[PDB]
Amino acid sequence: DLKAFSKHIYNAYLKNFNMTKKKARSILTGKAAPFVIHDIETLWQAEKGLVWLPPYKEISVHVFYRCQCTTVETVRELTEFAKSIPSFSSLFLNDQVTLLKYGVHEAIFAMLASIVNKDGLLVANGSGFVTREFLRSLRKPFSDIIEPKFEFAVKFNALELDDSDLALFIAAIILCGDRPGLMNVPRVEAIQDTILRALEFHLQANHPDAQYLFPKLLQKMADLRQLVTEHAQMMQRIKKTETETSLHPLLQEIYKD
Ligand SMILES: CCO[C@H](COc1ccc(C(F)(F)F)cc1)CSc1ccc(OCC(=O)O)c(C)c1
Repeated sequence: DLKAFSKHIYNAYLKNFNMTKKKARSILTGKAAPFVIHDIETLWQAEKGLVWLPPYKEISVHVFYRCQCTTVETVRELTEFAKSIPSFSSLFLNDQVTLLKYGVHEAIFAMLASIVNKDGLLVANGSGFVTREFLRSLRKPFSDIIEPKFEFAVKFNALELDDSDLALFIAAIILCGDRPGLMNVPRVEAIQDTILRALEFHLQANHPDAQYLFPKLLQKMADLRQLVTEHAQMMQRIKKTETETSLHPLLQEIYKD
């Protein structure tokens, strides 16, 4: 009943996300190799065929838009993921939307670490590997909202979670009971309570030697809330100073507050 729960969440995660941390760690290590993107030339080569939108303006903004395309696809998967949780789908549709609105970016940044290492991150289903040196090389606004994700991603991967753990972690992130405008708060805190109790139970079997892992994850959850807050501010500034830069409508609604 409680392991049936974690098993169900683990299947929805497997079923709804094309890139898992298992696949990702296979590619980064070398089981099988992706095409390295580290400057204008290699990005263009990847943009043709090889690896793979508004009109191309500059490099820093071109990456920005690719970030948005990736964000939009993950938001699609996370929506199907949340819906595959029967308890979730039983909330009223407007509560479902409030949960996703304030949850996806936290979840997205949590899952980013699965496809990241100290040197770069996988893109397009793992066919390419954008380097961190390149992303530091971008213009001053756009190179700022990427580096913190690495800093978080490296400290998150230090915990050595696997996909079975992450499925519950993400589910816990989405079913947050203190999201602004939630209609039926107690029902959401109840589901969240089941998820965390399932997560803590699962961490015992899967990580028998992990000292203080569950409380640490809960700390990572709060750290993600802060990363998203800081990420959102840079985005708003980008909206203000980069008046010629676009924002995909779906992302406009999420941040609309
Ligand atoms: C969700 C994955 O997207 C990023 C990965 O970074 C990439 C870097 C380079 C490239 C490519 F080289 F292919 F252009 C793609 C993604 C993670 S960081 C991020 C995430 C979202 C972003 O804006 C959209 C939003 O806030 O909803 C921005 C500006 C950055």
